[PDB]
Amino acid sequence: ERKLDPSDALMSAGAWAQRDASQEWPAVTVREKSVRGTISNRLKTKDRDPAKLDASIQSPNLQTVDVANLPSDADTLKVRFTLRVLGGAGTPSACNDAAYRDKLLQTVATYVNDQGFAELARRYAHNLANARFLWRNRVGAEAVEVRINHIRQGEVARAWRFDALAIGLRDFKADAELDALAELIASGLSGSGHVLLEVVAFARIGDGQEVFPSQELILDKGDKKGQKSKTLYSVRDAAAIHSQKIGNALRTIDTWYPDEDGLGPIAVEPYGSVTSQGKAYRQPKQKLDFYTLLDNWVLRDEAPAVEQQHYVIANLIRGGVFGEAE
Amino acid sequence: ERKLDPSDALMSAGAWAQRDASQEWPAVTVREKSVRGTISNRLKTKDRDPAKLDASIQSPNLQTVDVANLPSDADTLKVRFTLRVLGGAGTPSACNDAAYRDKLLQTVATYVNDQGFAELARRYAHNLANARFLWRNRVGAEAVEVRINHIRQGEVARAWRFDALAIGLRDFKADAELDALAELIASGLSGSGHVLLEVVAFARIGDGQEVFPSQELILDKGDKKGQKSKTLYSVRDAAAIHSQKIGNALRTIDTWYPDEDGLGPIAVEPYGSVTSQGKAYRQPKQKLDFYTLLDNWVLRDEAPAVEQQHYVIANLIRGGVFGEAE
Amino acid sequence: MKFIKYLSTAHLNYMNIAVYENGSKIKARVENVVNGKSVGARDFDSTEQLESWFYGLPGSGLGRIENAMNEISRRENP
RNA sequence: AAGAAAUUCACGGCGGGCUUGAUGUCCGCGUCUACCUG
Repeated sequence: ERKLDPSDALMSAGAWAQRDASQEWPAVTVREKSVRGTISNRLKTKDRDPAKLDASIQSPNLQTVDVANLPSDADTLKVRFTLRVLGGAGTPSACNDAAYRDKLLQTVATYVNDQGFAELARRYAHNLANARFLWRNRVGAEAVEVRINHIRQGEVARAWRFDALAIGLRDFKADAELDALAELIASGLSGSGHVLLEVVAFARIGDGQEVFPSQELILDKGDKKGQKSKTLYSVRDAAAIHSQKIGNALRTIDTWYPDEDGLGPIAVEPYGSVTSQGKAYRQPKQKLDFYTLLDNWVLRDEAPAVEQQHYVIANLIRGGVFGEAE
Repeated sequence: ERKLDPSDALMSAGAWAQRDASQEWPAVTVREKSVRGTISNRLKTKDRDPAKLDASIQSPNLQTVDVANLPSDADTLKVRFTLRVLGGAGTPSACNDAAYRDKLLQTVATYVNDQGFAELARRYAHNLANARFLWRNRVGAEAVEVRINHIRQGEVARAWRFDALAIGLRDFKADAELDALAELIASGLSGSGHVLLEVVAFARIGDGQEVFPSQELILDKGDKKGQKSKTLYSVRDAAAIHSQKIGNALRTIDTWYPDEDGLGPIAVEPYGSVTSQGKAYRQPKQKLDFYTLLDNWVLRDEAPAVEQQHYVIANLIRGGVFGEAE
Repeated sequence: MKFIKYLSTAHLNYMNIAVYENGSKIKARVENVVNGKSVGARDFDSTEQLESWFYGLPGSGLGRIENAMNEISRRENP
């Protein structure tokens, strides 16, 4: 009775746009309209040998010629402007409604169950602290991923617009906010009251974000790389394709979701160490770890696999409902 | 006496064109002429594995490094413009005549019968509420399929043209119209009076539709995907081919028909829940359901299989005649 | 059957090389990591050859996984 | 002598490299002739 779905799939509510990096000077911070985009340049590198070598079967004269030579290659490193101190990241993340109304329903009884569970976990557990996870661990600008490293002051300006007009105009300073523990902020509770007005289907909400890392002049970045699968043979020159919008530098939405999908310290191992990206199987791509392994019971794919039969997770539900928000 | 046809086949009256998505700004809504198309951009991804596993017989050494790694494919994802708020869907659905005049006639007596049934169900049952199903559940823009999800205001402009000139010029706001129940609208009765002037063979009718979802900036879409059958080996990189017209993004007519083939809540199970696509065997592709199963008698392939002998369906005829319109 | 490590960070197709040993030979069963259905494998000598011809294929980095995948999937050995 | 078919749900690519080194392009050469912006 009431088996799991044969093929379930949920829409990514709480969606995410692309970023267009563009560079600015402070006290010209407010006038970010004619701020020019940052074209992905092309450096050309000569290599070295920092990689460790094998320990099975060798000959010690190979590293004389290998460690001698230069396997040189071109790298399309996106570099700032000459006389520009600030930065830019223009992303309208719009939050869809319907936290658990599906997109595929391989059994309608399971759909009535899961709508019952959005009714419970949206009726009982208020989304105050829920969207305080999706804001207080994404206003502290994990938005800006590797370019967050040693900013002078990375200022996030989450404007919000009905229309061409914009009413919710909240400004921040994301270096005053940690990335390991969410601390009590009033305006962060306003923005989480607004994503409260988003995920629980109250209003059209698209948050036009304009993050300004005030780092320095011509320094490098952390733009999202493309790939070199069957294109390292026709060109065979580039090795790091920093992906582009029309004439600018992307941050791919794929990276941009675990800026905001980084929600839960509700994992198995850590306490205040690691706040990973709230996923099915909770796997981070960096560490090659599997937080919340199969043998543990903190899977997303054990949260309705137990909750759809026995109704007990008890506030690890949030890392089993936010696995369904995206 | 009067057996069924050995091979019957009917032309898809009420045809459908392709869509060319193209992006715009509001108050430049009226001037959608030089509005640029939206090229299927190519993001390239990296993930974890949120897919589950079969739990029959395994070795536990697999899933640690199965889940732990980076599944990183190239995903051609159609993305909006940078500074464009609106959207676009230019489709001239032209309605053919001859609601039940066949294309193949494996017995001419059955053809005389079925022309008799278009004579009855077109003479007795007026196509007022019939085309009110093909309009009031396709002006409420199920046209725009997944991109309907959380629009600010998805405006449909069904222009209609004799020629280069266009006379029937009706404008809408498809967020003020539901997708579960058709409500009484005067201009929807004008458009259904016009498809009344279409299916009952009165005039040349091609409805140039220009749907404007006013959602946001650079957000994703729901363009119709291609396939990867014997092309995931030569290229072996892409996994979602968003199909293209000449330089734009399609919506395939295959998806575009159950925008308007979604007619009947005249199924077996639901009352006001599910308004599926009016088909033979009434099968929706999402839910893997069979509404109107073989053991029930709400099949299209039991509507002339009973009506061609005994003349009694009684207003479930509409889900047995609209199965013949397309 | 007597499973060992992969070849270097699948995926790119949800497909993997997924080298695992046999008692005498070593099978290289190019497969998914989800439900389990593979494409054609290849049986040959030990890991000392596996890294040898795996490094003997063109491209750099991920393209060696991919060109190795297309090289195994048009197999000769049943 | 084909006529109908929701292929879609989402998805951290990053991590770090000295390209370098060194150089005779020169030498000659009739553009060409005339012609109402009404």
